[PDB]
Order: sequence, then structure tokens, then C-alpha cells
Amino acid sequence: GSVSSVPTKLEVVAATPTSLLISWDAPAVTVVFYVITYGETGGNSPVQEFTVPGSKSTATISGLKPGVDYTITVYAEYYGMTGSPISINYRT
Amino acid sequence: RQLLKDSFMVELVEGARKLRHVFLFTDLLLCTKLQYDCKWYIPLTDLSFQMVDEPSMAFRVHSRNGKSYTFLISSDYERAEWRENIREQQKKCFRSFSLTSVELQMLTNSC
Repeated sequence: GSVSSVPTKLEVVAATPTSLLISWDAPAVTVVFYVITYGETGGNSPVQEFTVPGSKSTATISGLKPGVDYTITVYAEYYGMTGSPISINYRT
Repeated sequence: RQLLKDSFMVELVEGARKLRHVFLFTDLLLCTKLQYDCKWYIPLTDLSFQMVDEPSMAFRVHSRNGKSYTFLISSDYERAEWRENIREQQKKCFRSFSLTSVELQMLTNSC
């Protein structure tokens, strides 16, 4: 591809001990929807995922455990292809 | 063109639920009613598969033309299998197309 399929600048913009507000910069191409995944870092806990529409570039993650390291990833879904993910770690 | 996966599924439509037989071919996803009749199809290169957790164990397929269709499936595992198989094949599909009336007949016949 001639432009990146991946979002940029994934970051936690606000946090409580059990919830995170994340933001990312959309890729150059219109996205059908995004997938957000989160799970305990290294913890062999179940990873969970949800979506937000391609018109949104933020999401809230709730129900987390305080003081726990989490790995959060976002990737874009398109007609005909799935984008690669961008990932961050964050400790509640 | 080969058949890779097929299952009964329940389509959620306006005010009703419908039993469909869904077929993943190498280049397209086909939805039929029961002799078979095609309700609709989407080339894989024009499709996006979305997990739906409300209702639970559901998914939505979006077509490049702006339509989308929602199904209940039997389990989270089968739902994940369908997404993975579709993704694997999407990596091998590059060109959008439209089937002629007879092509669809032959396609439905093969079913």
C-alpha cells in the first residue's frame, strides 16, 4: 500500500483506577470501523475487544483492575482488508 | 472457485429472524434461503467483518456498496473461525466484480 493502514499516536488521555480514555490519530484512509483490544500484560487473562465507528477516534475502556498493567491495541478495518495494530502498555 | 466453509445461520432482518444457509467461497460470501435461492452476495474484496456482542454471539458483514447484514451464530468459537477464514482469503482477493444472472444461477446450482 501507498499509505499506512495503521493509526498513529495511540495514547491514554485520561485515567481513573478502573477506566481509561484512549485516543488515536486516524490513518489517511477512511476506516469502516476500528477494533480496540485490551488485556492484562503478560497475564494470561482473556483479551477483550470491541469496536467504534470509523468516524470516532477515541474510546473509553472500563471495568479494569487498579494497579494492573494492560496492553491496549487499536487497528482499523476496511472493505477487503484488516489493518495492522498499534499498541501501548498502561498501568492502572 | 472453491467452497471453503458453509453453515446455517440466523439473519436478523426488519421485524423478523430468517434461517439462511451461508457459504464462504474463495472470492465471495453468499447468503441463501432454502433448491437454493441467493438472497445476496458480497465479494470478499468488498467485505468487512465486524464482531457484534449486542446481541451476543453475533456478527455484521458490511459491503462496500453501503449495505450491511447481521447474523446470529452458534458460538464465539465459530464466529472467530468465520472471521479468520474470511481474513485469510481476503489477503488473496484483489479485484471487485459483479455476477451475471446466469453466473449466479450456476453459483447457486453448485450449492
